[PDB]
Amino acid sequence: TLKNKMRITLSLPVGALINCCDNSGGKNLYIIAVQGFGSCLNRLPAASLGDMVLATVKKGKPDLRKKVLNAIICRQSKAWRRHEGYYIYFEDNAGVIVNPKGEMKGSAITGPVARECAELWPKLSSAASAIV
Amino acid sequence: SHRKFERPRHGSLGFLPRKRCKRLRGKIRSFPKDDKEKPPHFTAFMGYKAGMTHIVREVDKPGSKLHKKEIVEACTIIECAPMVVVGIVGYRETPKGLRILSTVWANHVSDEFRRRYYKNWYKSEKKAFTKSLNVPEATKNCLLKRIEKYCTVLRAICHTQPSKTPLRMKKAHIMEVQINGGSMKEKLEFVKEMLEKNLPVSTVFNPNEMIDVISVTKGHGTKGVVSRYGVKRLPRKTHRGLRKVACIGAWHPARVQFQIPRHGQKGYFHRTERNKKIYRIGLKTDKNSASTDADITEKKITPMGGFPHYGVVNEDFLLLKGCVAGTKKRPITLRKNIVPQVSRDALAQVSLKFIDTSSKIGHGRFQTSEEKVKYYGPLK
Amino acid sequence: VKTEACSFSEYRIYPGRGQKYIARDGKVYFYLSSKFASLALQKKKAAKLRWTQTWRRNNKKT
RNA sequence: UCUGAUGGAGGAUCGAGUUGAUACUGACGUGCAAAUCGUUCAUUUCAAUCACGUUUAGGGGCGAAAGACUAAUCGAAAAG
RNA sequence: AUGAACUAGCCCUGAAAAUGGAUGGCGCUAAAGCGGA
RNA sequence: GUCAUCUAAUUAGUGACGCGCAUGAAUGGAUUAACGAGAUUCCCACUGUCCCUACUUGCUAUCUAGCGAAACCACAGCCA
RNA sequence: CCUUCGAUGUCGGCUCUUCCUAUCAUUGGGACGCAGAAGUCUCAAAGUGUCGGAUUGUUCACCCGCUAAUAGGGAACGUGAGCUGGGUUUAGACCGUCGUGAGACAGGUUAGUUUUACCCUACUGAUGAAUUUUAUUAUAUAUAUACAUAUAGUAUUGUGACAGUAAUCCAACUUGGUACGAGAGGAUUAGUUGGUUCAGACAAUUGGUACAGCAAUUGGUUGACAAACCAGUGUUGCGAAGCUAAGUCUGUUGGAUAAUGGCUGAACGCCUCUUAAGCCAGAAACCAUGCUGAUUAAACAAUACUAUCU
RNA sequence: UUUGCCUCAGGGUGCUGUAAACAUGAAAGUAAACUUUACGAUCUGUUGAGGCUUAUCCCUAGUGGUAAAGUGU
Repeated sequence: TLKNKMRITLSLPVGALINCCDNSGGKNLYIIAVQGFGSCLNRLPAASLGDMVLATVKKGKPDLRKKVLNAIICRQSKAWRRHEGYYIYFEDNAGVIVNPKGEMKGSAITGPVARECAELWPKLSSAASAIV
Repeated sequence: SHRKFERPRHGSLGFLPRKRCKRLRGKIRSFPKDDKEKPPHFTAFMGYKAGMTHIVREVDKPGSKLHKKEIVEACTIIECAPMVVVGIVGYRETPKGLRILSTVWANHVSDEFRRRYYKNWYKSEKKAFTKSLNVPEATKNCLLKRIEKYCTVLRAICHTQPSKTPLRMKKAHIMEVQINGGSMKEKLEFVKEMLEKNLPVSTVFNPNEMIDVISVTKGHGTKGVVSRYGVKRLPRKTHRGLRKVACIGAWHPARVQFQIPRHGQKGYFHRTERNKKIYRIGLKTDKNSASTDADITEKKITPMGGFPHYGVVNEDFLLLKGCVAGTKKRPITLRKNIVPQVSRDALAQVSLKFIDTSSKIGHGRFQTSEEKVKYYGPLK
Repeated sequence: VKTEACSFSEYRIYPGRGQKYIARDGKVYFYLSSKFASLALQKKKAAKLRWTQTWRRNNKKT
């Protein structure tokens, strides 16, 4: 319960296909909207590490397919500056399917999860095997 | 008819016209309001943009995602050799603005100061300020007494000493720094007792203080509307090029408005940025100017290889948080804040943890040349 | 001051300089500069690069 | 019937050249040019391409047909 | 000198549009306005 | 048009339905492998199309020496 | 059918600016069938902002979604020597209906050349003289003078009339599970930490960029090595410096008010915010402050030195 | 515009990545003599070498130079 997320370099605009990195059943997420995005004329809504997005799955279980559902980014391939003075980037973009309230509908995260997302979403940190 | 989709205009109309500045020197438009209670004190200073580095500091912001963790922040170095006070100018208020009553000079002025009055000093007879300086002291005291009686704004003429900097320029930058403080009786004596001696930066400013910076931005010649105003590029299919504004006005009024972005000069603009925090006032004397209590190394602010395009900072300097307008060697005028600030950032006491002096040319891995030679060992 | 160690080379990384990189397994690597980052990403081994400290060690000329 | 070779058919295929001209609705559009330039594209054993010679002449010719072409002139050429 | 109801002069509400703006302009209130003489 | 499908969202596409303003049989009907610089929809790959632009190269532009036109022109050229 | 048929380029979109208010949100209020929350009606108010997409040439529309809100309009249905050319609206061709036919269709479909600025002005930037029938907020040892003062060059520091102007909104948490409420629910205001859009800069770091530079290598060529060269930048790695955003930094407070709520207080023995006189508090509005120009004032001041000069 | 400046050099700082040459040096193997000799992509040592580094990097009273003196008032 603290949303002072601190700015992270924006990646993953609308229309990005990312991995699901969870055991919910989906295999990829197709970002269609970013929560909290405002109004700039030609600006594509883009998402960062802790951002909650609206997405659909293109590969996965049929009950998950063909539906609009909330997701939370956990790994981003675009380098972002940690305030300790260095830059970090993963190998892939990945987010977990989540209830609009914020609780994950799966049970575990396959890969590492960024610490910025972890401290933003508590139960995600609990379900995360490795926090970087 | 109305626009299908509204969006805010491009650029600020408050910085118009985007023309070249008159002078290279930053000019204070207005000084902070006079406070009678405070003792007399100087209000502005001049330095030169040497370059920038980054520092590490421990944050003390409770309830923040950073707080106890250490943070890297960019900081600009402004070399500030002591200024020399050479004159007093008194102003009095009239319904037509401020009127100079008179200016009183010191008994001696530097050749560096006198150079500023010449376009060709080398061929000149250097006769400026030669016989107006031996005026009897009685007239001096008379002029000061009249200034005391009638004037209400006092400024001290003071000039820089470029000979103490790596600049090719030899003529001094001179400017008037307004004295804010007690009554004119105290202001006049405060300036008179300093009418010839050097003015160090530490007298004007204290560490951890917010200041304003006045300077001329980096010039870029004439630039297109896309770069100058940030208009959107036209689609690739556009016939006579895409780097332009499509419609530069409706049919009526049958003119082009002044609010329409057009090509023209970009950069070399006068700017006054507020709220730059002084992180450290490094002194010429000490050898640990760039050392912190968490580093205890013996090093000065100049990075190995020298400040790129500037040189070595062998004089007093101040480490300014953030960036400042202008190129290297650009004269930056530091001004005391117009109204004192009681914000948390203004009152914060920064604890510098590390100041980087690695080479700014290329990607330097060492802080000192001694460290470099120790690492590599003997060579050919 | 505390400096880290580059992963491609043995160079010391002072604060505010380098860049990190996390692989699939969560293993984290630190690189001093863009050259080292690029070479590591192309997956060139430092042992076969003549100027690297790893090469100096393997050829026993420290 | 099946297998491997041989053989070298086809208004067969790719593709330079040749013959054209799909797109950029690119350049140019007071052009190099009263139709060009660049890239791209179609075509190459045939209903193929080229040259010279020769026939058909104006309410006529000629037309794998677009009112096309018939000397920058065509829903009736040009000259008087 | 109290309470009412009408009446009609001036004034006010009703009275919102796009370039900046027009009793022609300035302006004018012991009119330089309105109705007279 | 209605129902399915495609999408997240489908005046699009496809599959169906048919009292079809005004379909229909050499005015040829229905279908078709192969072929197409033909029209259309979707998917993968791809990428500056785009988010959102930046840097850079040649030739111009530009200043100079030389050379040197044209279109347009009642008279001209600030606005409410 | 008033102007234009010796031609005003006729849809939409994109781009860009400005304006209106009949205000969608944001600011401050009044009313409620108003407990709180949410909402509805309404006032002052145009400072700030009003989005990403699927289908369609579309305007219109309708869905998906974000948002605080996704308000309505004008500017020759703003905007084609700004673009585009999907539609409409020449010539080719197809279908259906109509016609004996040539052909027609406010029916459908497909393909179909988008010309010129070097002129004036406007606007954006860039040089720049000249300015006496001109100017003056003083100048003179507690004291006169406009019946006066002021030559000119260079150069610096200034004054600042006037013109422009800039910041905006949101979330989470604390107040607080508090006020309120029977519970269900559940604030306002303040504070803290962040963020969106916008604006102005900047390159310590990260990334981008390469006809600085090193290295590798393909084809060819100089007898070989070496050194090279050609392949319109031969191709590759890395690539300082410089530019650059996707990176970094910064983005005030006063006066007077509008709506409204009030004070004293008659008119009208009472009452009344005044629909008399006289006062107060008061908004993202206004004017200042601050910022940008100031050959926008054909503006001016002080200072330094000087020109056979006075 | 003579404690300056330009120039080259030296040093610094970086960029690239270990130069040319030599080596009864190595090298998958090969052939040719009565154990050695020829060919050999490539590798190693001398060699974090060599090259480049302001043209808009930094330092140096280090080298050489710093020119005719025209126009207006």
